[PDB]
Amino acid sequence: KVPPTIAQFQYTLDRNTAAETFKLFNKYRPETAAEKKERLTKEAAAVAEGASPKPYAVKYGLNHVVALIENKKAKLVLIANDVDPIELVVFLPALCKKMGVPYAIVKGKARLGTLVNQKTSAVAALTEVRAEDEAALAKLVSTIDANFADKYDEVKKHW
Amino acid sequence: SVRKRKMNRSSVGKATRRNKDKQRKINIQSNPIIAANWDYSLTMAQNYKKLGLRAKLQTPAGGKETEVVKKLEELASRSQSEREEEWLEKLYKKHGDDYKKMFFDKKLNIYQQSEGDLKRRLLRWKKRNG
Amino acid sequence: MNKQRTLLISSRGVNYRHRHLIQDLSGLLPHSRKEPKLDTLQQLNEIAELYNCNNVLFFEARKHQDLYLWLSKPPNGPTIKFYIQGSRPVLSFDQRFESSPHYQLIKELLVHNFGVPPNARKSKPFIDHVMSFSIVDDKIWVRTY
Amino acid sequence: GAYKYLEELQRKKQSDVLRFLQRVRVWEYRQKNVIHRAARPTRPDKARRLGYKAKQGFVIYRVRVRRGRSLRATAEERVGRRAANLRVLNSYWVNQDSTYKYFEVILVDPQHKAIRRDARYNWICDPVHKHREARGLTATGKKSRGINKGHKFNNTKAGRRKTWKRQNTLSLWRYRK
Amino acid sequence: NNTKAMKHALERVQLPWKKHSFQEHQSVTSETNTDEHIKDIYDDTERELAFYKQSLDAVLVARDEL
Amino acid sequence: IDWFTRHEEVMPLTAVPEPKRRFVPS
Amino acid sequence: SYKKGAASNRTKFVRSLVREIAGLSPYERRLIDLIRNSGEKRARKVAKKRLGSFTRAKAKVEEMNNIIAASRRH
Amino acid sequence: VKVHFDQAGKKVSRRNARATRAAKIAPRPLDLLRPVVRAPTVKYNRKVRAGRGFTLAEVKAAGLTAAYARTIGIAVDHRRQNRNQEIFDANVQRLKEYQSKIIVFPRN
RNA sequence: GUUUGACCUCAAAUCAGGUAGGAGUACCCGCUGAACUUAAGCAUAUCAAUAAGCGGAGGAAAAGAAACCAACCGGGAUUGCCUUAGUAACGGCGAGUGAAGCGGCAAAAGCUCAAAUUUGAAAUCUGGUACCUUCGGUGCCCGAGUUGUAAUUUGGAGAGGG
RNA sequence: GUUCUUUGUAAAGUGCCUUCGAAGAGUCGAGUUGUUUGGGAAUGCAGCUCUAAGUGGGUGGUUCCAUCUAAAGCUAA
RNA sequence: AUGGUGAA
Repeated sequence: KVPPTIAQFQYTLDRNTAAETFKLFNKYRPETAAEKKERLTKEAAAVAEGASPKPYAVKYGLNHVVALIENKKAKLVLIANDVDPIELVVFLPALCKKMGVPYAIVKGKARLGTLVNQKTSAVAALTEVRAEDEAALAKLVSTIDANFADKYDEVKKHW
Repeated sequence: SVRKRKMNRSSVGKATRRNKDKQRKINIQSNPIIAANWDYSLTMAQNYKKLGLRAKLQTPAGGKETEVVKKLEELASRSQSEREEEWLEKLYKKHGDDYKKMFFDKKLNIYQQSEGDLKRRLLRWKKRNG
Repeated sequence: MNKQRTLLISSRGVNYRHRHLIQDLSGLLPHSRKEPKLDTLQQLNEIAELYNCNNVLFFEARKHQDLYLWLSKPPNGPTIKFYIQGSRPVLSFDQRFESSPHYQLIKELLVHNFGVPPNARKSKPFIDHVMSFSIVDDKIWVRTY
Repeated sequence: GAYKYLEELQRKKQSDVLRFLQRVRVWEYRQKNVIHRAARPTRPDKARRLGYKAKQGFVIYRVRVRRGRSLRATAEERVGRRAANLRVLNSYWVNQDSTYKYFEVILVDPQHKAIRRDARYNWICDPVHKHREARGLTATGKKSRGINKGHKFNNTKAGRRKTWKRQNTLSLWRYRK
Repeated sequence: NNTKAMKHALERVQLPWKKHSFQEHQSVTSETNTDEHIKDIYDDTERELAFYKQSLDAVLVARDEL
Repeated sequence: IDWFTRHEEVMPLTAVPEPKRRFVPS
Repeated sequence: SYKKGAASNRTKFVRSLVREIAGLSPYERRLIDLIRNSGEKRARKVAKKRLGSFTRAKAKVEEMNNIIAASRRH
Repeated sequence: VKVHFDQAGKKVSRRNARATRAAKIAPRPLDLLRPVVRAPTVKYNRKVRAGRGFTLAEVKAAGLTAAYARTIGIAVDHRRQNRNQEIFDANVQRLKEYQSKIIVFPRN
């Protein structure tokens, strides 16, 4: 028997919505260690001989995400269900519901790791966005709130 | 003793160390003016009174300026980077001395520093240059 | 008519001599209520509100060698401080207890507090001992035989 | 960040959420060995506030001990014998059964070069810290030795054998007192 | 220490034992035993004997009423 | 019963100023 | 204690958030039912026996009163 | 049964220890500038003795900073408090006199 | 896609680099623990928070920067010595047991985490390899690491800016 | 002492003004069974049961006041 | 008594 705050997970986001979430999220990769290093050597070769705006990426640290929700800066928050200590993330759907930040439980922790240059991530969030994907993001917010939140209003109940 | 009996018996020898004279006559090491003016025949406290300098700052338990002037003798006797200087050249030639315009500027003053920061660095720039 | 309850309570810090006195008198009193611990004064009225106890004995503990016992009543009790250096009991008393209101009031307390109600929860029919109460050198002396 | 939420979540131990985690894990830890290595600490907030950094050289052994000398120190002593190259830093409670208690004792490799460098943890490399648990120099050992500050700890502050030898051996000066 | 509030305490606190039986009271008021007449107050000789008699003779007052 | 979270939050839980490091390029 | 321990809006938020998300412990699950049936008197008795001192049991039963009253109404 | 045969030996030990500390800490006076403190308990309150360390308050009123105070050889205590006014005055005068006496060498 | 690919976990090897055992043991730190003997026989007091046994260290160890002592015109990490003192206190008040704060002195030294975001860029480290001025430095590759490694902070506050 | 190199809008410190400002839980504590002591306010520890709080909590002094901040760690003489 | 060595 599962106490309602556990198994608020497993009632995860479905097939098509999850695919569309990654269609958005895979656009916003953090610049990998190799890519970042080569860019700075390009900067070294250029600026030593002879401007840029703030670049948007996903935010992916548990401490960073728990900061961003309640900041409030997070817009979408993805949460993996499979976590070795489950108690690490059990409060997080409740925190998002309380602060009114739209969240989604995604399926697979390594699935979050792929979009983020890590092995696993447990939580991923998209704070800010480029102007072109703004309408698409807000549409996905409504899509997730209709599919995830409104269908499973009774997820806080039932063992 | 068991082990000591062998060491006296063996043809290996003992690691003979004569280091009892050095435990008393310690050379001063940390000041050259003192290194010249320090009578080793005298003690620690007697050497301090001979110099002038205090050996103890508290009221001591029990009972009891040629050099100090030379210490007062030795008591009698930072730029900006290339990018920083060249960046300040860009600001000065653009605005002049309008620090309000200079910090509300976006293209040249990228890191949004205050009026006080920019003007201080310009004062240092105006010393090395015009 | 005489239906009362006793409530032996103690502050942080009680052993050997004082815990001999606490445990044996808790055994000797069939209507006694043995409680864990307390730390301070105003709370003691609400302790009586829980068990409907008609009496209270509070062992306060101060300067490392002494003793400070506090005796009081539930609703509007006038407390008296002390400084001392399971059958039905028989309660003996003194002439000099009745000499002043100072000792007459504490006599009344020692009758129904340290004695017994006849309708106690652990009340035994057979008798065993007496209770000696008397005054000498401005202080009380109690021995049980 | 999350460590405040975890800190407060670990307070309500018999509450529905944490109660369920206990009954699953108590079964799971019985399946495994008596002394075995967990890859990550189950209560990571507690691991941190007892001095664990999630870098190479830190090891979290999970240990099982019988119920009814102290059990925390026995837990540390058991892992000390098995993992002899490591140095015991601290231990903490994770889960318990009617018959057994579980502790997640945290260890440091003094031989690993990631610890021999950084000055925040290179103190453990010093040979004065070989088997800290076998001398009661851990948190629980210092607790059982009665070593604190106060009137309570007068007869056992700076070694209970040391104060005994001081009090029960005659001292005489050259010019007698 | 005033005796006004002491007498006010005798009003409210004190229960009337004379209206009830000795069964309900169970308290022998061993009167006329002043006990300031006891010899050797610091040696504890007559203090033992006079109190022991004060306790045992009190039983016989209650014995008829029992 | 999701009792406390039904009353949805308004200001963030802190009041910390946000530094100049989160504006001018890093 | 100049730095005694001020309210701190964040800490109050976290404590009350965890207070509901965790649920209720078995003694508290018994205790809240014991309030509604047997009154606040017997509730304080069981809480004093379960916990250490009475001073703990007061604030505990008071916290239960706040939880019950805020749950049913709002 | 311990006997202190080494009373003469350990005085020579302690003296040579001070001699080494003098040789290594050449111009400096072996010990730190300690405050002047009123002793506790009714019995000893008439006595005024050497305290442990000054305070942030006494150091701040003297005209120097806490971290800098330790580098110039002033013992600084942080748990001690300035309840008495006369002690506070005496220590401030002690520091100001000390600051007139000191000759802090340059780092070049 | 009835393929394939991420991870997590369990493996493996005469692979690469390491490390632990044993001796010594006066001192130190833990663990375990008698009896002859003392008050009258012996359950405590008493031999004894001993000896033996067991485990673990070092040039010392342990202790240590207060969840301290105090009741004062307050002291101010710890350790040791002198004294407090054979005092308080306990002990079929008896064999007797036996401190501590203060005071004088010896020596004096303080600090590091966990704690709210680097989020305009994991700023960190291991290892392999190539060179170099080799108790190491640098380039390159690899791995660890966001289930948090660096910088900044530890209440003496501190941080954000001006 | 003698030099060779010091850089980057780099690293701090100090005073004023302005806006914030989180500090350790199967732990504290409670009952009991043993051990520890000469320990009278079971001191200290362990075992077992239950197990907190944040204008908090621990310790002391005659109705308040004083005093520190546990449950993490390092450190010469 | 503690610890050990031997043993129809």
